[PDB]
Amino acid sequence: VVPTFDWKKVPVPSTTAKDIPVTVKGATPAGDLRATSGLGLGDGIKNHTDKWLDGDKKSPMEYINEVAPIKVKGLVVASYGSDDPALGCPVEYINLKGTSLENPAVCKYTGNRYYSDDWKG
Amino acid sequence: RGEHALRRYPTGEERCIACKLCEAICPAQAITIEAEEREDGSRRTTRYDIDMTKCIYCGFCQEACPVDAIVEGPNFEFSTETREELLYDKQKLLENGDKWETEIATNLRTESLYR
Amino acid sequence: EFATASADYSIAMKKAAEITGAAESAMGPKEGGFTAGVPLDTFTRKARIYAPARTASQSGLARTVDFATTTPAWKIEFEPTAKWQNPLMGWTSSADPLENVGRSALVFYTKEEAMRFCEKLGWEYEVTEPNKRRTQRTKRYMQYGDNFGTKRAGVPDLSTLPSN
Amino acid sequence: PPSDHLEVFVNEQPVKIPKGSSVLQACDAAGIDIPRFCYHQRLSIAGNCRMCLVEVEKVPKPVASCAMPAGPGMKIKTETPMVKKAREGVMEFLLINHPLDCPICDQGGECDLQDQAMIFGSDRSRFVEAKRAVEDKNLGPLVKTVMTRCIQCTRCVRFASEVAGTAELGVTGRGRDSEIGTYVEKLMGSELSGNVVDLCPVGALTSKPYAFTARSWELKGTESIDVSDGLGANIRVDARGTEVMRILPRLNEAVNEEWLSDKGRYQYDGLKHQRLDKPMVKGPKGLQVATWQDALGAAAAALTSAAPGEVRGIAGKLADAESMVALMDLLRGLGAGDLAHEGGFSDMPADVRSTYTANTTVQGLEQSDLVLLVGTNPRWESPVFNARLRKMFLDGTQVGLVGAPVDLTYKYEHVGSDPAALAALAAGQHPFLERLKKAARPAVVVGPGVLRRADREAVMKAVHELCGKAGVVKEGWNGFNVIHDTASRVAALDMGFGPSAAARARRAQGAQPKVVYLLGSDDYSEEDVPEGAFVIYQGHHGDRGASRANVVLPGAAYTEKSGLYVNFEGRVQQTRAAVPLVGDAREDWAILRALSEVVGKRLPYDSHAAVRARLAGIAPHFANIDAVQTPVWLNGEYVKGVEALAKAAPLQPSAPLTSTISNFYMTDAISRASRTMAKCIQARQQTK
Amino acid sequence: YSSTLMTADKLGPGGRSSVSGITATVFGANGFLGSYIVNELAKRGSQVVCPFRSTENEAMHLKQMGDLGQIVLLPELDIRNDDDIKRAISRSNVIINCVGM
Amino acid sequence: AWRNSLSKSMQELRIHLCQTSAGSKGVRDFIVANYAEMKKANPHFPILIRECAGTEASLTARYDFGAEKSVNVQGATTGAVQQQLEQLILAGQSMPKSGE
Ligand SMILES: NC(=O)C1=CN([C@@H]2O[C@H](COP(=O)(O)OP(=O)(O)OC[C@H]3O[C@@H](n4cnc5c(N)ncnc54)[C@H](OP(=O)(O)O)[C@@H]3O)[C@@H](O)[C@H]2O)C=CC1
Ligand code: SF4
Ligand code: SF4
Ligand code: SF4
Ligand code: SF4
Ligand code: FES
Repeated sequence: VVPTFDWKKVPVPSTTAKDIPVTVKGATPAGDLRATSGLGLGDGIKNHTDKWLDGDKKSPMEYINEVAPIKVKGLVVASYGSDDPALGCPVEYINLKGTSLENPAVCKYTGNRYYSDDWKG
Repeated sequence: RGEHALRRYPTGEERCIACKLCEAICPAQAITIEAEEREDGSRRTTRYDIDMTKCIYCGFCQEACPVDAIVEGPNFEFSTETREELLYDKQKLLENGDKWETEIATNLRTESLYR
Repeated sequence: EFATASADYSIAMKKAAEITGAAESAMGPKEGGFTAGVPLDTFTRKARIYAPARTASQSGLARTVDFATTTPAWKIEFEPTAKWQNPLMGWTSSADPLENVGRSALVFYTKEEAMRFCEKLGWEYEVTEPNKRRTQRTKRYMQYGDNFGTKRAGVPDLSTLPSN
Repeated sequence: PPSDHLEVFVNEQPVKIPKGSSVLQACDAAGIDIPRFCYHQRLSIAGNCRMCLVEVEKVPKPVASCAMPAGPGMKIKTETPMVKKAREGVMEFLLINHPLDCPICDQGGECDLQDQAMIFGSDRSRFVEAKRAVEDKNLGPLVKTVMTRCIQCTRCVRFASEVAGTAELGVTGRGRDSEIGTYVEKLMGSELSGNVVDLCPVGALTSKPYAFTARSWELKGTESIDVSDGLGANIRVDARGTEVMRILPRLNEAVNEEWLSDKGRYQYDGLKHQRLDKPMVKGPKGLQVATWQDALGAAAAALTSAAPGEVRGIAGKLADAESMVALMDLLRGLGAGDLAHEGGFSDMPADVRSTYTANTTVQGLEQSDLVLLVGTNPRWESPVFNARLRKMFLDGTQVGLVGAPVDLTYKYEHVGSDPAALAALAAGQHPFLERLKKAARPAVVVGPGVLRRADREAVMKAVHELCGKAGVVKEGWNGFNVIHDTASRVAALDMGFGPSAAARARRAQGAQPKVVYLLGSDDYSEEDVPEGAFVIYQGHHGDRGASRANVVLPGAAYTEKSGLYVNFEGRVQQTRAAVPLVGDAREDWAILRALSEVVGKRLPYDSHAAVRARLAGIAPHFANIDAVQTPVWLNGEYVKGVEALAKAAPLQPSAPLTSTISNFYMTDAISRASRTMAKCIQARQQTK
Repeated sequence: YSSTLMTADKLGPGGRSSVSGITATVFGANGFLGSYIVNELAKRGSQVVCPFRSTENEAMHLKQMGDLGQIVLLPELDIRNDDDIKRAISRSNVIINCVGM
Repeated sequence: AWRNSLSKSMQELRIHLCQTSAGSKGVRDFIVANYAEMKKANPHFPILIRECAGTEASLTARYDFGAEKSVNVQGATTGAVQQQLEQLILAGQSMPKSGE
């Protein structure tokens, strides 16, 4: 009674299935759904940065990937994006428990990365 | 209040986070914004246009921005020969910010005492 | 006693709408469009008279027909016409003169007022009555005390007690 | 009645309310809209946000108006100094740990917390301590979590327990460290899992496909209908120019209450891919772009060079009534009679509307105390209808099922699985018949998978005998219901879109057409479109039907046109254009009127109002939009009239009564092109 | 090719802001007949490319004739050089010759 | 018998009525007393009974090539609507045929 459904035998068109926008690690699990709008579809552009940057110029995402995560003592960190709090972003409180150098926590305003060796680990 | 410009953090990441507040406050409707999420999960623009022939140079966009991303810089000498040279897209505004960043920071070190 | 928004300037707006001689002004069909001076093909388009429902994202009721006597909520809307993209920038282009005039400026207290405006201007109209909210809750979870009632799993049987 | 309406006083105004109403409902009946965060009309009362605090006379404390019942002669005050101080204090407590996230939050512009802080709160804060920070949770591809913005209203938990039925969310921890979610990494598997994003009053739960793309103030909203199934849920389409940005439900208590399935909510991204925007004619090189005059001429030449008996017209699942009556009149004007429907049972008799519609209606089904489902899976056919069935289950309506056993998120009694079990139920061998015979208002719901069967007439005769014996249809109550799963089927049955007797005979002896008109059909059988035939495809997506065609005529999608659709209860509803036509496409009835002019026999209508008047001339209930007639019931005279169809094609008592929907997330050309639906399927495949 | 030139990319009702789908190169565009032809094409929403040999003052009247980005001006045209002719027609599906003496 | 003839003269028959009106009483009586016998003679003939509140009682015959004729039968008796159906049968012989 109530037989299980086999999802693996469900057909998906190959044009649709190969065009899913997904994410690299960053602020999500790697490989989850990436939100997109219609801009760039007529020109065949499936990438975020290519929609406004032209050439082999260094992207902002490649700039922030070169800054290493920062070791912070404690359980919560406050992120302003600047030494002066008037000159940065609104303050962001980022959880640091469960974080390491390999899996750090990222600020949603600045893209800076933080971790703590204080959660008994 | 001179030529509009888009700014970065000292790391090189954009300050703008596509909140669309500067587009909402603009009385001339001189700003057009589209956005989606970047491949690392960040919230960033894919289009940021400023029609400089529609702009009134009020500075309200500079006031509405919560992350100091859009500014009006100290440049007033930017007359062109074609009108298509005055429809700025996102790349040119970032190029303006990369040109004028040190002067903008020097100005904002004084004007942050008042704002 | 009578107190229906009796502390603001809307008292001085409800009267001045019922001043004698001016409360009985009336025109024939399509006559107000002849004296409006706008092109006559504008009145060949179709209009919709409707009160927009509450947005799903929020719980407040202020922009609904619940507060119909307090606030004008009925709208006049027109069908869309062609849009395309600008080749140089990508901006959305249009040739529609009635693209935002019904959604920004024309608001009415009742359905019949919007109908009267459409009739004297010459617009052909369709009227859409909004869907009425239901306030009565379900039989289960009718009150807060039904969360903890005996309807969860019945009356408990006292057969596992010591001495049975 | 012993004064079933009691009188209370709200700000010294007398208000009559029904008995059992709370203080908040009495305030709502007085024209006052009390601020709230945890109360919902469709959920159970919680009473934990403390925002609805009002003052009642002879009570020294503020009462929670959502939970407190209203007594006789009660005096409620909503604008005293203690009420305003209470509102400001509760708002200040709500905002001390909230993150400064309004620029990056998607609720900014349509946020209950923002607007209630602006109106009922203060303008300052005195809090300079560090805030609470929470890690985010993974709940699948449709729900995005930023859990630092949670305000612990527990609307999500109550929704998942009460409406969705899955009951997978909970509150773990205690105190300030209370934390919403699943303890282990799990995926939200409900079909109604996008509704919790609407139910969350803050940006803790937002829509992942929609994320960071638009603000709510930029969107032009259009009230339309949903065509992804046969219920016709009422929706609002939000567009920015030519692009549809999101789809939301809107209230209709007779149809969908406030809900919408995930397919109807998230399939809009298929409207940006594989779109037909130009007419094409197949040349020696293949299909290539042609003018409208050339494409109409080629279609007319193929339609006129063939004999009238070699022409077949197939309607799709999403064709509106105007285009269907246009194609029907155009093909009948040429002397053809071969009409087919992509949704199956094209030869089904459509003489009385009560035999293929839900006579009880959707809201009238709630007055039934016992429900018998025959051969249907309502969770995959219409999840909003199945949610209303669960709502009926929660307040006492018992459910039995004859069919293949399925997960329905409520307990049911499995009477059987085949028409042999149906005959045993009608005779009296199963004790569920005595449960039906003693019920005050029994109901029978027959699904579309029964009507797709080759022996559907014998099964319907057995169902009619069961309804006659169990008192399902009597004076004052009609409990016989037939539901559908396709948007265009009931309108085609209403107008008479069916093949003639000669065409049915020619299909019986195996005649094959040479010209096929595909009105938006992409799930046709291979028996109906022969190889080497001339195919005219009229539609909006490039799919199986357009890759095979010789002439392609681009039409409108349901977000671009205003066409009529009838749901399975008989209610006439209409779409509305939220965006203009794409490219060089046209209106769908207009293509057929132009094609009838190029053929040589014009259709007698030149406007949208005129083709709607033609529809009202065929069946007069088409003119009454947003309403449903009471259909005529002819007792057993109709079943006596079609006994020849019962004698021929006899009963198959061993084939199980199943549901034909095997792919819920991809049912038509729009949902097959949606990348979000493909990610939804991939998420259920990677969990094994 | 046949009538796909005037129908396939036509966007808008046909005014100054609309799109006709025609990219045209007019040689001798600053002349007597060429100016009227360039005005006729550009007012319906076509992109017009205009190479010229003369000074810019004698070609400035062509700048007004179309919307932003749709009149393209290429000075210092040498018709004995094939590179100028190749650059001027590199995006056009219509070529109109008004060069004469 | 007229019932057996009601598959060759016309391609379809449409009956319009109101559920509760006084003028649609004879049509409703005719349908109740005659639908089973008119459908038993030919099981594949489409007889579209369609109802709406407050409409006029009407019979409609659809012939070949999309042709259609209508007769108003409001206030008529069962014998009268039977008669009007019979003259709807009679005009079907002088119509052009299709299918072949
Ligand atoms: N009634 C008429 O005028 C008739 C005209 N025609 C033809 O129609 C065309 C338009 O004539 P119309 O406009 O009246 O004459 P114009 O002299 O006004 O136009 C000739 C154009 O060709 C350009 N041109 C001439 N020689 C050269 C060269 N060696 N290199 C580059 N560009 C050159 C000129 O540019 P620049 O300003 O630099 O000289 C000028 O813009 C002509 O070619 C003519 O043969 C045909 C029949 C009748
Ligand atoms: S300075 Fe004024 S006109 Fe210019 S972009 Fe800002 S708000 Fe708009
Ligand atoms: S520039 Fe500033 S205000 Fe404008 S969208 Fe970006 S972050 Fe928002
Ligand atoms: S939920 Fe989002 S938009 Fe609302 S107040 Fe919090 S951060 Fe701002
Ligand atoms: S996630 Fe949203 S609905 Fe759930 S408890 Fe938090 S605020 Fe309430
Ligand atoms: S709405 Fe009553 S306590 Fe939350």
